[PDB]
Amino acid sequence: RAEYVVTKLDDLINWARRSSLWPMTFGLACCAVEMMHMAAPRYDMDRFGVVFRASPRQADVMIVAGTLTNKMAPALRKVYDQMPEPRYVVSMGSCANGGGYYHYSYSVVRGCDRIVPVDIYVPGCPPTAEALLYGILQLQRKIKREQKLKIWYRR
Amino acid sequence: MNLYTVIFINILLSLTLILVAFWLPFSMKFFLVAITFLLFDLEIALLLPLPWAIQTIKTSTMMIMAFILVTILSLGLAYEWTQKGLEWTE
Amino acid sequence: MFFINILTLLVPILIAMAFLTLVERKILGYMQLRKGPNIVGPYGILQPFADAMKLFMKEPMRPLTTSMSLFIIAPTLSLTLALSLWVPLPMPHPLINLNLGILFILATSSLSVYSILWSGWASNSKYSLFGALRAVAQTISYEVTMAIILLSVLLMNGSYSLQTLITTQEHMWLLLPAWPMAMMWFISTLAETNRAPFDLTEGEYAAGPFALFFMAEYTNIILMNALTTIIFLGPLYYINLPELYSTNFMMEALLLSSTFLWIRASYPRFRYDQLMHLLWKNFLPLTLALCMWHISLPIFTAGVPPYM
Amino acid sequence: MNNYIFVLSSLFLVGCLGLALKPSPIYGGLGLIVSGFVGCLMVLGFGGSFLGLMVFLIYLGGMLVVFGYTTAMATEEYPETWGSNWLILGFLVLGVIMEVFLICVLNYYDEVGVINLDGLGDWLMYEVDDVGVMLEGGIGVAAMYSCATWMMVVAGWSLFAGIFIIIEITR
Amino acid sequence: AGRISAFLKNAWAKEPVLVVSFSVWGLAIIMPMISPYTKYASMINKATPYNYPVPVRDDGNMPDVPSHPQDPLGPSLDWLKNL
Amino acid sequence: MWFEILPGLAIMGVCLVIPGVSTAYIHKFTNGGKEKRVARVQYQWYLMERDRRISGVNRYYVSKGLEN
Amino acid sequence: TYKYVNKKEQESEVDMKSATDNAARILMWTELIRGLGMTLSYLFREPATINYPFEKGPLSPRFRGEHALRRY
Amino acid sequence: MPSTFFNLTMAFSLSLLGTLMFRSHLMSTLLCLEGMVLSLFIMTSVTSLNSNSMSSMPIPITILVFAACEAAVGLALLVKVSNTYGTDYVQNLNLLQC
Ligand SMILES: CCCCCCCCCCCCCCCCCC(=O)OC[C@H](COP(=O)(O)OCCN)OC(=O)CCCCCCCCCCCCCCCCC
Ligand SMILES: CCCCCCCCCCCCCCCCCC(=O)OC[C@H](COP(=O)(O)OCCN)OC(=O)CCCCCCCCCCCCCCCCC
Ligand code: SF4
Repeated sequence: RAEYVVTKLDDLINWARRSSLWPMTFGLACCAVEMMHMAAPRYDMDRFGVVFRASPRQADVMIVAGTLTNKMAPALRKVYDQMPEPRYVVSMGSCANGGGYYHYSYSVVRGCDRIVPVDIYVPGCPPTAEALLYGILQLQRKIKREQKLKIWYRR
Repeated sequence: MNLYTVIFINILLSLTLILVAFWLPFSMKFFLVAITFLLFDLEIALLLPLPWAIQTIKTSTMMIMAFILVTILSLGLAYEWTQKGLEWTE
Repeated sequence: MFFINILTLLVPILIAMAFLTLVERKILGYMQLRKGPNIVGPYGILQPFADAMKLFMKEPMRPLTTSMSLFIIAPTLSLTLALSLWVPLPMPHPLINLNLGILFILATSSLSVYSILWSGWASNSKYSLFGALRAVAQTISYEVTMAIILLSVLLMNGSYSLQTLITTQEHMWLLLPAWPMAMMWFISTLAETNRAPFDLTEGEYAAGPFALFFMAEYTNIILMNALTTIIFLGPLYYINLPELYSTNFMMEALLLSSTFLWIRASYPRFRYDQLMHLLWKNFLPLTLALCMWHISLPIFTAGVPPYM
Repeated sequence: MNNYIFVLSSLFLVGCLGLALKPSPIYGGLGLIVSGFVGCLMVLGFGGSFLGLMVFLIYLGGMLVVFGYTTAMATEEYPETWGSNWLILGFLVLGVIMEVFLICVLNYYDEVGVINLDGLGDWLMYEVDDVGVMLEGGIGVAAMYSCATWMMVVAGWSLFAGIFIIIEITR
Repeated sequence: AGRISAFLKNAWAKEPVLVVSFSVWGLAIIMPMISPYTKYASMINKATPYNYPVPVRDDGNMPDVPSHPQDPLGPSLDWLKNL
Repeated sequence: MWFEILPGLAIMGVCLVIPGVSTAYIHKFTNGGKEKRVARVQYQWYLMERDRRISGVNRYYVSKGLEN
Repeated sequence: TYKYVNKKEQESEVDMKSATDNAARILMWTELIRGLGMTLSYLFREPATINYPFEKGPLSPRFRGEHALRRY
Repeated sequence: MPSTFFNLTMAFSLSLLGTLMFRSHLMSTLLCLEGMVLSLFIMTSVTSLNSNSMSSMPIPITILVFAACEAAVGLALLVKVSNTYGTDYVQNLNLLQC
């Protein structure tokens, strides 16, 4: 059936999109040294296919790492808009998950999920590079579990 | 015919790739640089026929003229140098 | 048969670029005390196909203030030249046997400035135009020595043909003589290809165009190293063993293309002003001096070469 | 292939027509580049290997390059030019057709005169040494170094003095 | 001698590239007069037969020109081999 | 370890060796087991056209020899 | 107690020997081949990388991760 | 030969027409001048190759050199005009009428 080949086509597209993840590392604060340590040898970001840091204009995933303020939210939103679909976002840290240690402040956004839509939340202050890697692989699986062509076919 | 075929093929391949791509889903320093490059590229034009000139009999003459070319080119370079034409410190 | 020869020439060089990407990544990793790609396929041999699929499957956010004409014909031109350069190369017998072949190389290399400049003038900004002007000036400046070096080294073989260098080095490389001309030629290949430490233009395009630019870049890299091998490192040519010639040529070209990445990982970048000072104050004087030296050498020596 | 050189010369004509009509200093550069490519092609057709490759490597790689360079750095594109660009493209079409009618009338008025359409593929090469070596164009362009050294000194002096002239003009 | 030699050492330290350029310039302009192997270049490029040697009539008075390629009355470039 | 870049180095090496030997073999095949004759000047072109004319099958590489 | 960085104990010698040594350093590109050698040495070592989901990084009995409410 | 020469002369004439008819720019005139240069280069090389006169090949080289120099000085003048007025326009050179 066409269903078989369509499933295989979606699987191939998702394999590519998940094996060639390129991150825009919107690194604001002390949840970025861990991303650096994850690129470092012991974890070798580049080993799964995730380049160290590419340009925000040809990137696929976007890692929000650290406290997002009300003076920095518009630039993050502009970057998200400039980014090309299909684009995914990963929130690394308490600061970006809910504001964290500054949630009750006047110059902090209580969650990057108010400025942009998020796919994977990584908890920690800071979360080890191992946890960030776990989260990126969780994103890989979230991608592998897509059915775009199937939903366009049975429409 | 063969060169034509090869270049046509390359052009077709490039356009095909770039179609699939869409169908799947003032400072005077730069001017002076360009001018210097002109004045050296024309020297290349005057210098390229040496592999045919060194086959002649008037070796004492080709030696001379090539040395003249290179020497006066080096002098023009040195003057553009002394006059601060290779600096970039606006 | 000729179309089959064209396929045999084009397909492998594209595969070789796609895998030179991976070789770069792995070498840089192991020099940085890491592995590089290991997963997508055995040792990573599927990562380039994965990346190609990803890019060509993305969605192109074409700048609105632009011109589609210059947006499409820039990478088309880049790839066309990067492929048409490989044509005259004797490996050992060439697909197209030209006289004035190195001149065809010079010209079809100098023709890329047009794309690297139209892209900038198309992108409606001032920063992109600044970068484009600077890169054009760099490429231009280094073309001068790229030309004079050959102009002076083509007097040990009195012809602009590439099929004469084989017999010119039938007994000894053209490196022992002109090793000061190579050291200046090996570098102008970096600055010409905007390769580190001369990457002041990549240190603004959609998926497909960026991919074509990447292809052109790495193809030009392999080709410049191939020219180095053919000119200054003349391989073995036993009339009956084109296989031997091709093996040695491949080995040396891979050595050189790995040296480029060795360098990228080993050294810092340059500053545009210092990069231009380099040429206009160290390479051009020595180049002209050695040009005079090599015009005189075949005379005060009786070793002036022939015109066949 | 009898129509080869004629097609090339016609493309050169159209390029120079797109120059005469002045779209902008950048599309004019593209037209110049096309015309020069075609000029080299026809020179090679007539046997000028060195001349054509020199055109390639110097006129395009050296002259039109700085033309576009100076254009970008010292020129601004104004929005009006687009409607007028379309207008002059229509003008170019009309000029092409007028030239076709011109050529027709000239063939009707001079069969073996202006253009011998019957003898198009002919009258390209008149004579050639069949058993002759040493008859390319480099053998002539390299005369300069033995005979006609006067031309070489002239050109070298022009280039030399151009340095001083440009530094004094820009300053 | 001392002052100029100190100048040359200062250069040799500061800008060896200029020194090398100028010295190669001098070598180029000088060696072709020292060398004995220079003349041979013109000799060879003359000896190369890119054309047909159109013969001449045997009008009697021409003893120093041969009637066959294999006669010793004409030039003989054994010096090229011995070179 | 350092011996894991070879899976790619050798791939590229094979892809860079193919052009040369492919062209050589195709030349030997299309030109009668002989190299493709080059023509840098008009003399060689004349020799080639002459061989072609004396062949009798309109092919420059059909050498005839003494028998004819 | 202090030290000096980028200060020489005294002037140098302009001897032909040292001048030629510096000119060799400049022309022959000497101080850069050593960096190339460092990179080659690192290429010929063992990387510190680990298969993550199969090989895990080492921790301590004091690690502070996820929370838990205990029992008796 | 006759046809290509007729077309080359027509092209030179068209480029001279462009020069003598300004259209508010100056680059669009320098480019017509360079088109003229190119046409003359081509005609000269073609006549040389047709007549087999290898004692006339330096002529294209010389004219190319000198056209390059002319273009360089013209570009410099255009650069000054822009630096002063802001545009490579020709209505701004309305001085000297007094
Ligand atoms: C929309 C995208 C646009 C992008 C397009 C970019 C295309 C650029 C491609 C690179 C340009 C390559 C330039 C080709 C020059 C050829 C020079 C040459 O050496 O050929 C000469 C050839 C052999 O002569 P020779 O070597 O002297 O001696 C032979 C005797 N045995 O003798 C000959 O003369 C062979 C016949 C000439 C063949 C040349 C054809 C070149 C390819 C044509 C490209 C056409 C593209 C479309 C039109 C361009 C715009 C108008
Ligand atoms: C018969 C007797 C006489 C015969 C005449 C000839 C005699 C010999 C003449 C000597 C020739 C010397 C060699 C020629 C090249 C020299 C160029 C040079 O020296 O560049 C200088 C420049 C630094 O200059 P500067 O900034 O002033 O120095 C710092 C001041 N403290 O240095 C640089 O900036 C260079 C930048 C290099 C960056 C990249 C380095 C990568 C190196 C990779 C290895 C390459 C090895 C060669 C590969 C060969 C290719 C096959
Ligand atoms: S969550 Fe903690 S470690 Fe991360 S950015 Fe905020 S304060 Fe820094």
